[PDB]
Amino acid sequence: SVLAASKMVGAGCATIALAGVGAGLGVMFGSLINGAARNPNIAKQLVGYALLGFALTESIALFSLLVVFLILFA
Amino acid sequence: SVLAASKMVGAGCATIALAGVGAGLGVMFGSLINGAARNPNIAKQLVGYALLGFALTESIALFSLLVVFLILFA
Amino acid sequence: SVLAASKMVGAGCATIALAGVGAGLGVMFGSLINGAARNPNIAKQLVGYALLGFALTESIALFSLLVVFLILFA
Amino acid sequence: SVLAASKMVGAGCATIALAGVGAGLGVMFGSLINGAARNPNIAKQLVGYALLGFALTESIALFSLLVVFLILFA
Amino acid sequence: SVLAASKMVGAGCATIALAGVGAGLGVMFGSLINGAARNPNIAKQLVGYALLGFALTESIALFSLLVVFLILFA
Amino acid sequence: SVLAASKMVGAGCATIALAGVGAGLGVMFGSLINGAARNPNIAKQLVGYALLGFALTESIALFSLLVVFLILFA
Amino acid sequence: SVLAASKMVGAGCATIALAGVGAGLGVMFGSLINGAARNPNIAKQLVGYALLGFALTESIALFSLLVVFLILFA
Amino acid sequence: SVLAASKMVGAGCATIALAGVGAGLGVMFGSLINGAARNPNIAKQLVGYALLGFALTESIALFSLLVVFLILFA
Amino acid sequence: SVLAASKMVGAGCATIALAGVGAGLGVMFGSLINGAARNPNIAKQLVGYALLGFALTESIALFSLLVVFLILFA
Amino acid sequence: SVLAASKMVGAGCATIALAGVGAGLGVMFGSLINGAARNPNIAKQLVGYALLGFALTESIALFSLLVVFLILFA
Amino acid sequence: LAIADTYKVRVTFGQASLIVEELIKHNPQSYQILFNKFRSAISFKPTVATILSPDLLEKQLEDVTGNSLDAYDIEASHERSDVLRDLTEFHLGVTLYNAMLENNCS
Amino acid sequence: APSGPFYRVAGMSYLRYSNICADLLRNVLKEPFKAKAQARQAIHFRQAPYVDGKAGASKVYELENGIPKTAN
Repeated sequence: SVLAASKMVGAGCATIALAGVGAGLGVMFGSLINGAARNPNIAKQLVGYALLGFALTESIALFSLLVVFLILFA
Repeated sequence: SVLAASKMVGAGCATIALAGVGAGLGVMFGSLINGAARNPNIAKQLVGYALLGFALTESIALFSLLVVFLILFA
Repeated sequence: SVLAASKMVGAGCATIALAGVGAGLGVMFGSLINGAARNPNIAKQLVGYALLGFALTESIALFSLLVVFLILFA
Repeated sequence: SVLAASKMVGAGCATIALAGVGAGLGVMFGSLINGAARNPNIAKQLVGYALLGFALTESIALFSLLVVFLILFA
Repeated sequence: SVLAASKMVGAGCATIALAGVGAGLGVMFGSLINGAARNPNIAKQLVGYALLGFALTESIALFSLLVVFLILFA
Repeated sequence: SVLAASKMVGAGCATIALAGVGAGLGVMFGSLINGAARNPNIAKQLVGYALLGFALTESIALFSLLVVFLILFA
Repeated sequence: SVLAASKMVGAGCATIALAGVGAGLGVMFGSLINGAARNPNIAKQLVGYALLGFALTESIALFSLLVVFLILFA
Repeated sequence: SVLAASKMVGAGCATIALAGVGAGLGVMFGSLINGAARNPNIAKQLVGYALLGFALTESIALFSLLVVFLILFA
Repeated sequence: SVLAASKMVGAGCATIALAGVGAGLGVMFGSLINGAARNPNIAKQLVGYALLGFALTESIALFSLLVVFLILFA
Repeated sequence: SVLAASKMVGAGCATIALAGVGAGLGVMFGSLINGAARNPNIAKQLVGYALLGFALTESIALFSLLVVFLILFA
Repeated sequence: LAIADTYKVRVTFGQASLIVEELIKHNPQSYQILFNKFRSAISFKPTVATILSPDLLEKQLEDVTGNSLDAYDIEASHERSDVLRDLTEFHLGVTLYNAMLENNCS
Repeated sequence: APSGPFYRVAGMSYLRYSNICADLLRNVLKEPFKAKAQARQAIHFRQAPYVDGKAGASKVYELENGIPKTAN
């Protein structure tokens, strides 16, 4: 059927948001390394900010996987 | 039905705005880590600057998910 | 009804334009964090520049949403 | 009516130029913040440079809106 | 009307290069602010270089609009 | 046969998310190299930070491969 | 008339290569303004490097334009 | 034959993740050159990080080629 | 002729690979301007390095152009 | 000839992965020029890391030439 | 604090650096140096030399409708505060070395 | 506790770090020049903190190879 074929190609075109989310995680976790090299004694506060911003940017990896699930299973 | 099929495949590629929102989020929180490594005395102000930036760059994510809400369910 | 079908895939491709607006907002607020960490005394004028830049990239976000409104409901 | 249906997907695929326009505006208005943080003595000059760059990039945005309106309504 | 439909899909795909031209113009007009903040004494020479680079960069925006108007009206 | 065929082009557009994961991984490992050249005494801590970031941004690659192997095999 | 319709969308995809030369041109012409702000004494040597670089990346733009004209008219 | 065509389309649409993999490799080796120019005594200690990051960014290239071989021959 | 119809779209999507070489050459010839502004006495060596990088980055452009010609003329 | 037609648009969509390796080795050779301007005493040493990174990033270009030379003939 | 036997063999910069470091053991907002400037063999003008401590006072005295230090592009590894800390310590060491050479010759 | 470059996080002032680098440059000079550069390396003084105005403990310096590389 075309009704499920469109679901599968739309969910395939819907996970392209994860490319930009992974690029954001990569630049942010690289800045964690650079910031821990800059101010080495406050490194654990920087990993705290790293995990905070990780949980705040994964929310739209989860806001695109939600749209993927609504395409395939709703 | 091609109408629901097009409503599926359109809202499929509609959520690629979250790619750029994730890249911008990762860059902003990476600069939060970097700026907290530069001037760590003002990190309590810098995180409040990041959460204004977080809530102001997630308005784009809200504006994209509103269109996915208006394509899937309207 | 192919006309009512293609209006969905058009607006879905049209909302890919919010990706770069989100990435620009993220770069701008990351630079707001870095500029506040550089010069903390002038940090309240830099917020007045960040809100101006947010309002002027929101203009591009509203133009993308106006194209979506003009090809979804017209 | 494949013509007026194809106009919608053509205009929606056309207006993805506003992604790069918004990202350019975000880089420019972030550089305004980082340039007013270097020396806030010339920030009233740098904001004029920033608005000049805003207008000369809204030239690009205006060309994209004009090709979208020429796809749709001509 | 298969031809006149694809002359409006192909004109929509053609103006995605204005994204890259707008992103380059934003990078250049942000670098004008970053260079005019370091030494404002030669800020007019830097504005001359920005308007040289702006004309030479919007040349390619005119190229993309040329291929657009070569697809639509030729 | 369009249901058995559309999942192939769905999984084709679905592993585009591994582009930004690889880009962020290269950015983060390059920041590891840079931060270990800035401050070589913290090198073995920065390598552990790089592996933390590597795992947490490979999480996005696994979330994309989940939908790839879901559409390829639901 | 599916070849004549197909070469329109082929030429439309063929000029997304101008986004890259627009972004690279803006990066290089922003480096011109930065380097002429740094060392203004060799600014008329840096313009000679900028025009050499502009030639060698608009050669990529004309590679893309040759393929566009080869698709449309040959 | 529609499946035999879509299996060939999907691999080519799938292998665009190697773009982001090559971009990450280029960024990582460029920062390797910068790090060897900063601290040349640990140049052989930084090639040990660059080859680690190269082999760990090739994991994403192999995971994309895995999906390519699963579309083509499975 | 649907073979020769998809031939044009294959060449047109294949010459999107020039976007990356046009951006990479822009980053290279911008870094040449920045490196000539930092150390002007070894400028004529850096032009040798930039033309070497241009000849090795043209390799990717001509590798894309050869398979554009193999789609078109083979 | 749906297989023979689709195997060229798949090859064209496969060629786009050379864009990311071009934009990767562009920033790699740009950082080669940057690092040779950083210290010219080891500028003949950085050409070795530049050639190493060029070959290791053209490994990805050959991985994309593998699939574009495989799905055109096998 | 009392420093003595400075002039026994000769005055080096490392000696004035150690004296300046013992002045770094205290953390003041300014340093005043009183010494006789060797203008000629008959005239020795007494000189007060002032060294402003970096982020405590040095940025504050230059904050003249903006700053007088914003024109300089800091090409250091870390921020302007640390380059001003190092510059103030180096300026104190140089002023102290020159002060106890001027005073010794006068 | 501190933050900054590798000397400022090691409890070393910039004067001691620069004098350490200058001593290490003086050590590798030619013998017409290293013997002359031996002269500008000797540290000879003594300090004594005066907490009352009459007395205090003393610390002398009789160094010939330069500034102390170890922390004091």
